[PDB]
Amino acid sequence: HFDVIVVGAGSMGMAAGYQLAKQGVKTLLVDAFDPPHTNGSHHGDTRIIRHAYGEGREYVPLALRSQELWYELEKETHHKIFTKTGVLVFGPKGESAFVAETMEAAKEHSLTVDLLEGDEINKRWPGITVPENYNAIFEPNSGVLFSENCIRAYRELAEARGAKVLTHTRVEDFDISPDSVKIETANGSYTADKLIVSMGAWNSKLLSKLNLDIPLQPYRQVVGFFESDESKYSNDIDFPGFMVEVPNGIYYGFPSFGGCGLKLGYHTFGQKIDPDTINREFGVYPEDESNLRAFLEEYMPGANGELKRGAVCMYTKTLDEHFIIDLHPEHSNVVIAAGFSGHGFKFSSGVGEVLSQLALTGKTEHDISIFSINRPALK
Ligand SMILES: *Cc1cc2c(cc1C)nc1c(=O)[nH]c(=O)nc-1n2C[C@H](O)[C@H](O)[C@H](O)COP(=O)(O)OP(=O)(O)OC[C@H]1O[C@@H](n2cnc3c(N)ncnc32)[C@H](O)[C@@H]1O
Ligand code: PRO
Ligand code: PRO
Ligand SMILES: [Cl-]
Repeated sequence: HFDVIVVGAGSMGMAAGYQLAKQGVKTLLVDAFDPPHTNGSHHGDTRIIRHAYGEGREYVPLALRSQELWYELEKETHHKIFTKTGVLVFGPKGESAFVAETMEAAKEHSLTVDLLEGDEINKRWPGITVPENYNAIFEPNSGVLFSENCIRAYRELAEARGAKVLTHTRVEDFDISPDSVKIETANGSYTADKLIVSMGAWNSKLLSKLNLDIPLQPYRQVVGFFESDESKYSNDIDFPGFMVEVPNGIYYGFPSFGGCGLKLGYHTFGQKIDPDTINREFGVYPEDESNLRAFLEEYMPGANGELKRGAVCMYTKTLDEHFIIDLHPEHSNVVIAAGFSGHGFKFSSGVGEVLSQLALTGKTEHDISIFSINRPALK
């Protein structure tokens, strides 16, 4: 028996477990694998954190809280957590809602940003070649998280404080009562007062076992690392992280760290998949490499060398691409964290705090109604 069980000890679940353990709550975390791992949504080494938020100005306080928590984690562990690369956002002037909302978000929250146009972009960051009609907003104080190290650090800190992590154990079913929760696995059954459910892409398959019917679609999302001109694209010469809008969608990427090569993903396209049958080999579809080189040859031509490494990862999308962070509508002793829609990792520190509050008290300090499980746009 525990105070709290966390099912899925990944990005959100491990952060929640640390928050609980820190408060002396007796916590069990259960995971299908041994986090961090390459079967979920957290691998590929690096994750962008932005504060000025093109998906919506209402995420900014959560972003800023999460950033402060990431600096706190850096101080507590020997693992590397965060590098302040800055984040460049650009797109054609007048033709990117994402860029426009990034700019509005920065204004509304008085964030520190630089605004640039056309050739100014290419001049400031050798290696970038945008058309003259593009504009940009650069956020100097955001950057890059080392996501596998984040999970490892939270795990080690939680375990030192008495959290138990049961690895390689799939939760197969749930039994919820008014006064207790139970999970069923092939390695045994466990009970607690409260449950947090954070199974990433598997939320789309297993939330039905809690009598929930929520549209959730897992997507197969690849990234690649490319041999690059290190005099232009290295973190050592202040090449930024980036998230940009071009006519054919949104691309994102990372400077080369220690010669790993520039890393690139295509955000707005992926294959609809089931997490149990996804093909986790990079390059099995022509789109995997070709969509990436299409961007590199046009906008970052010195980073379009040999493919050094590929990875395959999953998003879990809601209809509105906003998260789900709430109590179960029928069971106040069950907390749901789902649907992070390809943009949740940067918030995992702050979400851990929210989940711990919801589990312990049934409430949170600030409104999180944008992530309500009851909202119309979910259905
Ligand atoms: C895939 C991806 C995502 C991504 C990104 C690039 C790629 C290629 N870039 C990002 C970026 O730069 N910045 C950012 O803020 N987010 C970015 N993302 C998205 C982000 O990585 C995800 O939103 C986030 O990782 C989601 O976290 P969540 O905690 O929901 O998912 P998870 O880490 O995969 O953890 C789920 C765990 O649950 C376990 N599991 C699943 N089923 C079970 C059962 N039945 N029993 C027990 N455990 C279970 C999994 O094993 C996993 O550990
Ligand atoms: O495919 C998609 O993105 C949406 C998300 C939930 C269900 N369908
Ligand atoms: O959430 C982010 O910042 C990155 C860029 C789009 C995909 N994930
Ligand atoms: Cl996701």
